[PDB]
Amino acid sequence: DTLLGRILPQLVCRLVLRCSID
Repeated sequence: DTLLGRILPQLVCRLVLRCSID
C-alpha cells in the first residue's frame, strides 16, 4: 500500500474507497 497507494494511486484509496466507506 506504499509507493503505489500512498502517493499516486492513494487517490483511489483515501478519496474513493474512503468515500464509499471502503
